Amino acid sequence: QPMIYICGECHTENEIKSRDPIRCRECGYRIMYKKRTKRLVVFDAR
Amino acid sequence: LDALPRVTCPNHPDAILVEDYRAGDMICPECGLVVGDRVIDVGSEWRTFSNDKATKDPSRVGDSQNPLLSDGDLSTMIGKGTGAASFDEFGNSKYQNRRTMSSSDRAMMNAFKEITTMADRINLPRNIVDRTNNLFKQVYEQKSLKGRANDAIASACLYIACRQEGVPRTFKEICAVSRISKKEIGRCFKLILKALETSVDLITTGDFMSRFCSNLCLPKQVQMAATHIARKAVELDLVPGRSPISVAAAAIYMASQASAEKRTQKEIGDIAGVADVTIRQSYRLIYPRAPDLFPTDFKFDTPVDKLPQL
Amino acid sequence: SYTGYNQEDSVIMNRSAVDRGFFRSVFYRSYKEQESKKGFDQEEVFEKP
Amino acid sequence: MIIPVRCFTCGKIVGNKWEAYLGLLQAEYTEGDALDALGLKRYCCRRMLLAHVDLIEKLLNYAPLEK
Ligand SMILES: [Zn+2]
Ligand SMILES: [Zn+2]
Ligand SMILES: [Zn+2]
Repeated sequence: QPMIYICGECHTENEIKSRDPIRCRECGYRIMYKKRTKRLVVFDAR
Repeated sequence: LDALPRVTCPNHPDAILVEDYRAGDMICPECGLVVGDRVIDVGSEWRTFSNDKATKDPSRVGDSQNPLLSDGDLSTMIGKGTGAASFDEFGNSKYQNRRTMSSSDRAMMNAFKEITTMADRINLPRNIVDRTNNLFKQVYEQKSLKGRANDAIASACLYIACRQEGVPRTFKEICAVSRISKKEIGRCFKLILKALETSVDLITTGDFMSRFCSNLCLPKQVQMAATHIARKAVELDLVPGRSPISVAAAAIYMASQASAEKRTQKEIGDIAGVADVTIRQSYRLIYPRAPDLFPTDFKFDTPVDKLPQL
Repeated sequence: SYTGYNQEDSVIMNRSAVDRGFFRSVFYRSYKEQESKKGFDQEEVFEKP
Repeated sequence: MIIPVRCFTCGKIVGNKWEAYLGLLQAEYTEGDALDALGLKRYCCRRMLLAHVDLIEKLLNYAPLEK
């Protein structure tokens, strides 16, 4: 299963999902930012 | 009471003994079970230095010393300053002189000092320095190559650490920040490889194409093309009798002359370190297939039908 | 003065106003963690314990 | 960060009257008249809008709404 990993500015998935070093293909940045969970939460409008 | 490793449950042999940190208690799930003389790990506990001046830490009854580089820690130090009484009674030496401690290893520490100097002179990461220091201690402890120049051994360790982390430096580069000869670093390199019975990956064009194109202020797109030029060149097996560094240099030149930047052979020579005659020969060898080597998405400035010859 | 729940350096504050978001705030704490190599023969690893 | 739905003190909805207000001030330099036309009688409802600062506008300007 993928661990996505949107990167800064390029606005695309890094896609890295393994032990290999973090660095976004095409885009020269090396900061990542793990993507939101698909798992549902909930918020009360109170 | 010697029979434990966490076991003393009265009615039944242990299966698990969970640590309920907040209660200060040891619990045994399938029954009820406390048994504990609790320690959340004495290292968090003594850490009651906080609101009081912590920048200086008066509480530090425990220095780190960093033993995993060394082995034998000895004693504290002393030094001058109350104004005096502290005899010299007649001569000019208050109290007494300090004393050396670890001399057999002082040149190991002296090696660690040289590795960091070398390391900073080419802006290496601490992670490389930490691998380098580690390799060295391993080579030192085996005492298999004690005869060799200690500085040559440190320099070779630095080269290995750099290649293992997947960002190799050339033998030419490590020699530059050192006083040891290229031949001797290379020789020590092989011997260390024999000493640790270990191996490293084989360098590729890609591992150096980045740094060079970068230091020449070349555009990102041109760097990309050169990479592709390099990769394909190796794929078409156009250079069976050539080193990958020289081929990398020749790709950089071809790219640069195919763009508006056009770095001179002497300049490329100057960053790469190889002789500019070596590039010229390598270029002459790849020139017959230049059309096929460029990326189809590359924005051409001067077409290959107008690419110069030298 | 009212019902004295405001005596001496306290205040009676309007609850429906705090419902309609009066002075509400957000709080952020950033925790940071490092993967230290830490020398000779040990290693830290980011993984599922 | 954008004008709140309903004034704190009482409840009268007030976010709806923000866009209208910037238009009135552009038309006329009559803050008194502007607040009046919008119907913000009592001053609690008035302080709400009169004292707001729309930080959102500067905040939106960063390119990375992507992180
Ligand atoms: Zn990126
Ligand atoms: Zn039990
Ligand atoms: Zn109101």
